[PDB]
Amino acid sequence: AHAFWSTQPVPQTEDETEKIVFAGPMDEPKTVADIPEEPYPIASTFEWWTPNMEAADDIHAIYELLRDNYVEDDDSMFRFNYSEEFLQWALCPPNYIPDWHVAVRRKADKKLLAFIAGVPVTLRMGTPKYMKVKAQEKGEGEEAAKYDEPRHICEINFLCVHKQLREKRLAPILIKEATRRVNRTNVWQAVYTAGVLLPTPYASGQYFHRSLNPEKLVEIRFSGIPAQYQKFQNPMAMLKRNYQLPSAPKNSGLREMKPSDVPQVRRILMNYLDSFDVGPVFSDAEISHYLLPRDGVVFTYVVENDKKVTDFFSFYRIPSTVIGNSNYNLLNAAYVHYYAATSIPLHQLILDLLIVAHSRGFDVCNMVEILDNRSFVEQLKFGAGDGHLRYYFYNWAYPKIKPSQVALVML
Ligand SMILES: CCCCCCCCCCCCCC(=O)SCCNC(=O)CCNC(=O)[C@H](O)C(C)(C)COP(=O)(O)OP(=O)(O)OC[C@H]1O[C@@H](n2cnc3c(N)ncnc32)[C@H](O)[C@@H]1OP(=O)(O)O
Ligand SMILES: COc1cc(C)c(S(=O)(=O)Nc2c(C)nn(C)c2C)c(C)c1C
Ligand SMILES: [Cl-]
Repeated sequence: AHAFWSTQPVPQTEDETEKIVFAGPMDEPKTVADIPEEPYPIASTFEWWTPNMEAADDIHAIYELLRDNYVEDDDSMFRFNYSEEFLQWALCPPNYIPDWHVAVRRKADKKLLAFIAGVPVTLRMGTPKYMKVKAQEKGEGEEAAKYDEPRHICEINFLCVHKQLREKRLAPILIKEATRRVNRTNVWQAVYTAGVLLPTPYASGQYFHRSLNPEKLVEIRFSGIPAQYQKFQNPMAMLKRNYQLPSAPKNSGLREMKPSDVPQVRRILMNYLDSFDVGPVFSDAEISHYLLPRDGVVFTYVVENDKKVTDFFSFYRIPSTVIGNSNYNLLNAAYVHYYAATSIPLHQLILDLLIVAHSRGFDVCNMVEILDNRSFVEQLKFGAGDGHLRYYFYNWAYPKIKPSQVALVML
């Protein structure tokens, strides 16, 4: 039972979301005028802060909080170490609302103690296709199509409470205050993801990993050596040999994206994302922001043939701190970002992703089984990991769907 989430406009059980048929809001309809103008009360020792994301030193304070207190694996072996440049890129997309970046500071020292961020996203989130089918069958097509237009909502990420402050009910307060700031801007839904089960996910996808540096991965215990490797003479040379990759990409006419590619990439991406039930809609400016190369952050390649961009792929970097091994500071992980293929098989496109990631020193390539990520798992030698990313809506009834019907990539 959930003293906080039970008070919120989300489905409360698997049993409620396995019943839902149509997309739509949960709450009573409200107005900005209904929403308190004063920030939510907190204890007298703390204060609310809006970081300025163009201030290197505010970014840095958030960076440090996340470095020491953000997402750990279950065995406390790894913790994310999102870089400052990554934080600026993720928190400041085009038309971001600074007010949606919410932090609790200690009044005395101004030590940052908690954070949560919302950025705007235009998301298609109407009734899924299979349910629209049933609706037609039933004469209920208009109810099913009512919320088909892409909606300008809020994407939540980087919720983090300082280690010393955990289990003190501060996360609910951060969430209420973020909710308030967003509703004050006339946005009523949010989308978020988590590694944990909360009430209640509309989708759930398993993690997959592709070793680029297996020796390092085994040393830090990201990876195991399978038993079958023991009935070999030299376990580690076999492993290295098995995951080896070309040093140079195989698709002729692969190069990094440039600003002039923006409209074609937008067009091929939007055509592809259109086939999923849940997915974002991006403008030219959002295609430039989210996909143009920035060093250490996001890496994006196109296939151009005959002055036409026919294929692209992208990945982004999140290094993780290796907590208990002292020979290594970091796991250097590449995360599959958006892509589209029209001219070659997806596995052929994504092999070049692995090749590039490896040649630029990444240790592993990670992804969740959304988009068409399942289609290249076996041929590219990805193995399932033990985590799941669950996808959630705030104030939005949504039927259960498969993760291969989700086209939103979380940072
Ligand atoms: C219209 C706009 C809407 C805007 C808002 C949209 C919703 C946004 C929702 C947030 C989207 C975040 C997306 C991401 O960033 S997911 C990544 C979350 N961050 C981390 O895991 C970093 C490491 N962990 C921590 O910093 C803390 O443990 C956190 C902050 C996670 C919990 O802090 P703490 O451990 O000190 O606990 P508490 O006593 O203060 O609070 C206990 C309550 O918190 C509920 N809890 C636990 N984990 C999560 C979680 N990941 N999402 C939502 N709720 C969570 C829990 O069930 C309990 O509620 P209830 O069971 O009593 O009911
Ligand atoms: C969002 O949730 C997850 C994210 C990742 C990235 C993974 S993971 O790749 O499988 N492992 C991992 C690494 C390399 N760093 N961190 C901080 C974690 C959790 C897992 C298991 C979960 C549950
Ligand atoms: Cl992630």
